[PDB]
Amino acid sequence: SPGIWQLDCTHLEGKVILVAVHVASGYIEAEVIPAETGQETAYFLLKLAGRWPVKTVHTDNGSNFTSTTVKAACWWAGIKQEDGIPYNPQSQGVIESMNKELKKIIGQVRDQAEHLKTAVQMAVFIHNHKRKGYSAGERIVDIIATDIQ
Amino acid sequence: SPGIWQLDCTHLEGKVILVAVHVASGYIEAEVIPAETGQETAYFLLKLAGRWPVKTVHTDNGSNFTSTTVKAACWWAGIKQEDGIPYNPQSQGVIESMNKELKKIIGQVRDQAEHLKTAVQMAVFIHNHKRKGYSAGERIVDIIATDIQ
Amino acid sequence: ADKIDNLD
Amino acid sequence: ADKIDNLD
Ligand SMILES: [Cl-]
Ligand SMILES: [Cl-]
Repeated sequence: SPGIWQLDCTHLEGKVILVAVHVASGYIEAEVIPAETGQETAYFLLKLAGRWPVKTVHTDNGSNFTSTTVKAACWWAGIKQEDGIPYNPQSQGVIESMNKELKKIIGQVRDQAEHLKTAVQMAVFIHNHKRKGYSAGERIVDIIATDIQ
Repeated sequence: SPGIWQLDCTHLEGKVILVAVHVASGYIEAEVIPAETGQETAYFLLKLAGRWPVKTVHTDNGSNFTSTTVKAACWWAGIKQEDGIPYNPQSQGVIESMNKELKKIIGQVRDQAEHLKTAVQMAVFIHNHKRKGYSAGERIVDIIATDIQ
Repeated sequence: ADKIDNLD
Repeated sequence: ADKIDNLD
């Protein structure tokens, strides 16, 4: 559980926002890319695994599960690459609700930023610092520190 | 001190690698940019602050301390922007030794990657997971969780 | 441009 | 290209 993440890809403004969610806390990282390719997804996972202890990634779709570039990055970074089948149907709804929340936030900041990527990083910051009370950024640190100890 | 980070900019292959170091743990995040501008530094600080609880950033040089774009991101993200004067001269040497270590790592991986940005993210991963024993990625989580508690 | 990422 | 980031 401390090491499980879920990938999620959503679209805005003709661009793709790729998100990684730490399942147990709801903390996220995200980036904007022109399109969702195995190379872009692989680089994002290499970034994420250098920053947090990523044990398992549930991929967002079957193309990123199949991609040998993605599997190569998961081999390099020591990540178990898994599918994203919602055996718990609660997963589908959690992800959809998170994408709607992020787009809501992006719309609330959108006019402070010329480029979408700035608005998306503002939305990551607001999401991770939101107290719901602890924030997702507090929960992820607590969860992982508890595992380490 | 859980919230204090230091910016650092070093050069390789005619490109610039911008680094943020969490001073109490030595954990780092980094990116490759074509040049070190206040807009690139501001975006990097917005990313960092959405991912960790960044209270203070010691800027890498006077141009980033002066830059109103960097001050604007530090206002947005709630970061105290400070200078990077090494009142403790030990700081100077720690940064220099860190840049020499990262470049060493980057050389060791460089032929596994077509692009420099991949090699730099491999080096961030190796630096943060290295046990010196705990790793920097463990130290940062421990330090911040202890602060939250 | 009056934006955080483009103050112009 | 036989690289992680370009398997070609
Ligand atoms: Cl796409
Ligand atoms: Cl430069």
